[PDB]
Amino acid sequence: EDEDVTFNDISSLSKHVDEGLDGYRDYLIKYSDRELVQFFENAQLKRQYGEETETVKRDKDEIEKPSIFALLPAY
Amino acid sequence: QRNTMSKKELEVLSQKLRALMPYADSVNITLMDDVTAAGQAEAGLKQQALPYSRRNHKGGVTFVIQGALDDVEILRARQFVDSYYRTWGGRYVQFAIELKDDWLKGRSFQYGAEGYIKMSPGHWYFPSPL
Repeated sequence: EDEDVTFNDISSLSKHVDEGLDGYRDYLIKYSDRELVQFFENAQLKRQYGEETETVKRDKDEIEKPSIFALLPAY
Repeated sequence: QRNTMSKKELEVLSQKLRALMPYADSVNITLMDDVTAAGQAEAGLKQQALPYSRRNHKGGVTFVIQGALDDVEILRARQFVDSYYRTWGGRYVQFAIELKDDWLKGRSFQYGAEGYIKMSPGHWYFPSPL
């Protein structure tokens, strides 16, 4: 409800909206189980023909990356 | 090169050795060349095709053999070194043999004078010049 800032551009608006959902995104990520979340993320992207092996295991502050559309089923 | 003695001193040395060895009638002292020793060492490693590095010191030469050697290489090296040691002993030339894994475990890195190691995408280490 704060009209305290008005937006120069697409990215400024988009980020302002995005940062608002994080109170919900936290709650979903607290209780889902990350291995599913990542599995779905990699699946909606067509990447590397949808599933491929990983030689190396490397965790990339994946907590802030994950889309809500990935989080919901896992929860 | 590394010994400075007179003939008299050498004779005295001879006689004292003869006193330590009551079964020997005399001890013959022979002067050998350091350059010869070092050269035969390096020639043997080339002849065996082993990869190596050489380091020089005021009183010694060190050959460092390190990495992921194959079992044939390890066999050859063990045989050669064992032969050399029995001829020249271990005082002047030393052979350092080290099996070890590939450097930095298969991380990627920037190896200049300002190098660094990637831990993961998004993560830099900057530990030392590489």
